[PDB]
Amino acid sequence: VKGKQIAAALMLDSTFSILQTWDTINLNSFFTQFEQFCFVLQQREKEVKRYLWQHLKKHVVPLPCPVRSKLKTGLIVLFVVEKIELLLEGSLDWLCHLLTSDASSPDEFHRDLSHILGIPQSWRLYLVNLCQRCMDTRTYTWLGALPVLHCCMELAPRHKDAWRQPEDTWAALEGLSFSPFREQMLDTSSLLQFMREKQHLLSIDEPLFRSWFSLLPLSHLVMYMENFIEHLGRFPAHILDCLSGIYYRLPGLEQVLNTQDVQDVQNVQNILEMLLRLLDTYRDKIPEEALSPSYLTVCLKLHEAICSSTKLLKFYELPALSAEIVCRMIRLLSLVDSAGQRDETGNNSVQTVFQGTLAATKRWLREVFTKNMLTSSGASFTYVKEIEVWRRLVEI
Repeated sequence: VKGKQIAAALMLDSTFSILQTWDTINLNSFFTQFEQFCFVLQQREKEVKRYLWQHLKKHVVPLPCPVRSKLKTGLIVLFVVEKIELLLEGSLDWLCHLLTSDASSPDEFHRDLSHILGIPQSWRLYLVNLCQRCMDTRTYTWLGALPVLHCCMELAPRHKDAWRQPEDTWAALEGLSFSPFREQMLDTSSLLQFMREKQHLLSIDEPLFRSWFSLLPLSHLVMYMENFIEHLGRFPAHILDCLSGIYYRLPGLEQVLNTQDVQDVQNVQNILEMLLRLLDTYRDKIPEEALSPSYLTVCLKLHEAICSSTKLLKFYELPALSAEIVCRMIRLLSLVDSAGQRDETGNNSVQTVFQGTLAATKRWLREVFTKNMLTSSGASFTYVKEIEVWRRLVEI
């Protein structure tokens, strides 16, 4: 037993000594020797776990050697752990930091790995397993490990009809158990600050911001959108997807909109106001090809969901803000439907969306205004806010 363990340690030392390079033939040979390794041991586990973690602590402490690319030592370690099915159960922070790529250029981002394509292994399974462990450890380091997931996940775009597809295939988190972990960990300021110094990581991975918006800090989603407002400025195509995320929050909105609490409703209110600001201020720099006759349905559904739970009169600002948001993207999609890209998909998915918006607004108005506007005397208005609500609604 002990002799076998020392032999294993020697083999690990030899692999560490030779994986020094990774160009063309300095990884696959040791991969097919790890295959033999796994083939040997297949013919009181706490001590075994301690010894393997000692091995990891001894072969990763040189990089807290020409092995400098952390994003390859991470893959080697995770393959060793998850292929011999001897799970590492210690500081996931070290390994996750190893997968945290510091790439700053797209070509540099590619060549930083440049070899995950040459290895046709099931890296996706182990990546999903480490994400599951990131649930179970109540940590947030996987954010820096999100790009490497996008390195191995299917690097495929959308069909531009994003509102049809589910959230899992939208956020590039398919298979992984999505959003069971953030329940009652309201101390999300730690992970927010963890993002706050990773605008460099945001500038290298396009779907990374979309995924970060796809996580579920319901009450904390309001500050995130303006935190990296400069990231929105440099990349004026991720604001649209923001609404997509809010679309995927449509049920939860009803939940909070079924509470009618002043602060809980105010969260949705300033969320809508700030989304309006990031839409109107960034109108010119929106890519034309990013626009499609599919976000109009997103706004229609969001507006109809908003004007189906605000069963009061004091919350007349939410339907008005939803109408303003939908109006902003109808006027934005006008520059695509009419100017340049003349199509039959305009005009009609646009008349339908306008009709739906107006019908939802009038239905809300009927559902709030139950009594007459004159209170049996003809002097005062029964609703103190009625004229103000009318003035707000007709001037969108």
